[PDB]
Amino acid sequence: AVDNKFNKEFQNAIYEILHLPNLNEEQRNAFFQSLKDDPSQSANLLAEAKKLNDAQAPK
Amino acid sequence: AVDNKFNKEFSVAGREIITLPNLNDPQKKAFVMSLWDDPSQSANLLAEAKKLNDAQAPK
Repeated sequence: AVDNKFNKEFQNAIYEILHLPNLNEEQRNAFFQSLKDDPSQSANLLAEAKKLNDAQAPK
Repeated sequence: AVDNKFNKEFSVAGREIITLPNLNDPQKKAFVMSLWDDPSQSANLLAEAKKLNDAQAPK
C-alpha cells in the first residue's frame, strides 16, 4: 500500500525536511540518511527536524 | 559519514526543484521522489521542472 501511513509518512518526511530552511547542510543530510536507513522512523525524524529548524531560526 | 556527495547532490537538486515558485506541491513532491529513487535523473528532472515552472508563471 503505497498510500498507507508508513509510506505517506516516509514521503512526507523527505519532502518536508527538504523544505526546512533553518537546517544546515550537514543536519539536513543526516536526516535524509536516517530516513533511508530506517523509514519506519519517518514521522519521528520529521518531528525532530521541525523542532531543530525552529531552534535555529535567525534571531 | 552522512555529509557526503550523495546526500549533498540530492539536497542541492531537491532544493532547486522546490524553490521553483510556480510549481504545485504534487509536481514538486513527484520530482523529489523520483530524484530520491534515481539520482541519474537529476539533470532531466531539473530541466523538466524548470520548463513547467516557466509555463505556469503568473499571468
